Amino acid sequence: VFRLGNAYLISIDEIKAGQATGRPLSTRKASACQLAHDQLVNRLVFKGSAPHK
Amino acid sequence: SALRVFPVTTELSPTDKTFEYMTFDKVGTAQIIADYTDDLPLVDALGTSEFGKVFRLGNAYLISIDEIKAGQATGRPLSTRKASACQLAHDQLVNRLVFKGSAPHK
Amino acid sequence: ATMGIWTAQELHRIKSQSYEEDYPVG
Amino acid sequence: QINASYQRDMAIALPGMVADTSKYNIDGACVVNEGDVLVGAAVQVVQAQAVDGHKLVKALTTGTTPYGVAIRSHWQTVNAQNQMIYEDGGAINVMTSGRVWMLSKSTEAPTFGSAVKLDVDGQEKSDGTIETTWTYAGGWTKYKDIQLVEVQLHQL
Amino acid sequence: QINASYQRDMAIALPGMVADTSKYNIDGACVVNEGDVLVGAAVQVVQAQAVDGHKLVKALTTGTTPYGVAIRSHWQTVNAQNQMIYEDGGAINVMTSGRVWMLSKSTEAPTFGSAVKLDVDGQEKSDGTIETTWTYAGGWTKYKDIQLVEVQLHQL
Amino acid sequence: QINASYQRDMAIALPGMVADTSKYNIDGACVVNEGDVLVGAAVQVVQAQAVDGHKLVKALTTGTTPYGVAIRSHWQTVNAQNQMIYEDGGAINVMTSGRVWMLSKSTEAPTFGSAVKLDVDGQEKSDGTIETTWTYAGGWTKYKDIQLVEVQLHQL
Amino acid sequence: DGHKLVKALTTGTTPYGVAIRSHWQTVNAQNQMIYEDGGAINVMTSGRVWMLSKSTEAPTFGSAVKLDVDGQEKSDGTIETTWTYAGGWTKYKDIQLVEVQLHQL
Repeated sequence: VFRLGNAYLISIDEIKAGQATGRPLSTRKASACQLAHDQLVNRLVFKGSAPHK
Repeated sequence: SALRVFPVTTELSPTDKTFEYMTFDKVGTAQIIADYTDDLPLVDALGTSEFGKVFRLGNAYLISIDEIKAGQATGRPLSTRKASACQLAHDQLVNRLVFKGSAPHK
Repeated sequence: ATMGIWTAQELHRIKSQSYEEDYPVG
Repeated sequence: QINASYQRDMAIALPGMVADTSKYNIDGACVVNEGDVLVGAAVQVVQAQAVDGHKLVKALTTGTTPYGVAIRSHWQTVNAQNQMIYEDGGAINVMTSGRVWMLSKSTEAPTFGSAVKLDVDGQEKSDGTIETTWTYAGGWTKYKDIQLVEVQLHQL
Repeated sequence: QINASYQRDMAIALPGMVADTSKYNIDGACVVNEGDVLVGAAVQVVQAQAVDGHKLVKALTTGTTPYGVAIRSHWQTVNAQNQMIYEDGGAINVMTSGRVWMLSKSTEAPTFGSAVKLDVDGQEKSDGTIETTWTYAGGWTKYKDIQLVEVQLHQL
Repeated sequence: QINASYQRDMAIALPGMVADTSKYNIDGACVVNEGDVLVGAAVQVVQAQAVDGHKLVKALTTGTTPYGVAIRSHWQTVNAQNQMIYEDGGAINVMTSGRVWMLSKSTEAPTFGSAVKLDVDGQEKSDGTIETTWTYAGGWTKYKDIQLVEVQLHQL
Repeated sequence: DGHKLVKALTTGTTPYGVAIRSHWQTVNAQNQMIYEDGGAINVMTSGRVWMLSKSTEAPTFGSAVKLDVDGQEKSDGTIETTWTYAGGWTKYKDIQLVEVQLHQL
């Protein structure tokens, strides 16, 4: 079994601007993180990793 | 046949000069980590936009009083034929713009 | 400064429809 | 305790403004090609389409015959460089005959009826290189550090 | 007919993007001086105010010492020439320590841990003239048409 | 009668004060021997205990290598000669990396990014005899005839 | 992909970090705690760490660290390093340890 992880950054000004304009920036970053996790799982299943055997 | 094979929309206002639309994107990645880790990778997002313009078309025609009287008397007016020709010219110009473009006007 | 009385934003249209990229998972 | 009343006069001209309502003719079936032109400056004709019917114009350069002067319009023009310009790939309002206000680079008032000489960028100059068949219409004024001269235009 | 499903992969990085969450440091009390800075390029310090505390930075030129790299910010930047830049007379986020993705002009992948050579315009390039104390962090990707490289920044 | 309003500006810094909250490191497991240490002067290490884990520090002398700068705290210091100091045989706070306000003996403003040279008593001097790997950060001020300079400290 | 391939240090090579303890990622072998092939490893790049030693005399504070071909500290080693000693010098049941200050590459 294995483990995967990543992260993202944001600032207070960006949060306030996203709330005011109507297009938040944190939701897109969360979606990108989840998509990256899913795509890495797919790659491991179909392409494999040599260093990790 | 250019208004019958391509969709026609009626969103633009009669007093506009330019329209614009947006597009969005994103990036990111993931990795295999250990229990004590301090270098998790990050993600981001993008955006972009495009533009479009509007143009005006026109022509005209002439007619004299003698021709008007001759049309009224002989039963075949000459003004309605010219009006039909003007309308046909406008429609054909629109079709030609759609199917051939115009290099100077981009 | 010899501009006109109308600015660009007053004669400009913003289409109310956005396009997104597609990334299928697998 | 005495009241004071004051009085102020308006300016009389702007660049590219039609001087008066005498006999004039506007050639509005042209399109700007290869760059942008200034309102109040001369332009030249590159080529005329045989079938489509649109002329191609741009800013005047060395050794080229002028054709007309761009005129003001609150709808057809775009605002750039703190002034009115005509952008590339768009219809332009060119004046071929009549009295117009033109940008000047000279320093002394001209003589009524004398021939107009332009600079290499399509602006009037007392000792310019490009010679035209146009004549001065008599006006000579200034709008807030911008020199303006009145020019009479006749058809080519 | 038989159904089909497809697969696509996102891009890895962007110019001027923080590579990971390692020990970094951001200097946000700086102001752009006499010009604009491209996100993802190196900067230099021209003057540090003795008492006010701000630092004046500008785009890197010949015969100077780099200080940091501008980073992406959705709020504190302006979209100009289809890129994202920091304009004149405004606050700038300058990264002085950590891993960052920045623009490159090289054609072959670099060696991990070797010294970084920058071009006169502030973008990384092999066999360049300007020498720094930064090392390559082992990253060689590319956006649609932009080359990128991962660099490790040590504080001066 | 005409009313009046007045204005006064605060001072900027005090000796030994931490300049910025930008990636500092403090070693609190240090003890003082052989005299006193002025808050705002360099210190040296004379012995590192192998098993207990404490480091023995004292004021900088000739022909030595500085290790850090004593910082200012309202609890661990004592008030002597009308100023804050660390007495012999007590725990001390030593900054090993960061930005600090340090006592100076020079008269000319320093150059940003250049090396720092110390005196034989632990105070910064433009023309000193002890070389360090520290650099100037651009701060240069004075609190009531006490000159202060801003120093960037890197971990040894 | 982003991953880095590490192994035990050998002759004529520059060190990168030191493996650190973990009760979950490691395995028990040879009456020691080790990291096995084909698995994630915790590598410390900067800080203070206790390290195995093959020397017999206490080091000088602030001096440069010299390693061996095997990857263990040695007073007279053929591998040059930019690390420095941190002062600690202890022993755990006939196993000699030393404190090392790691600076980022």
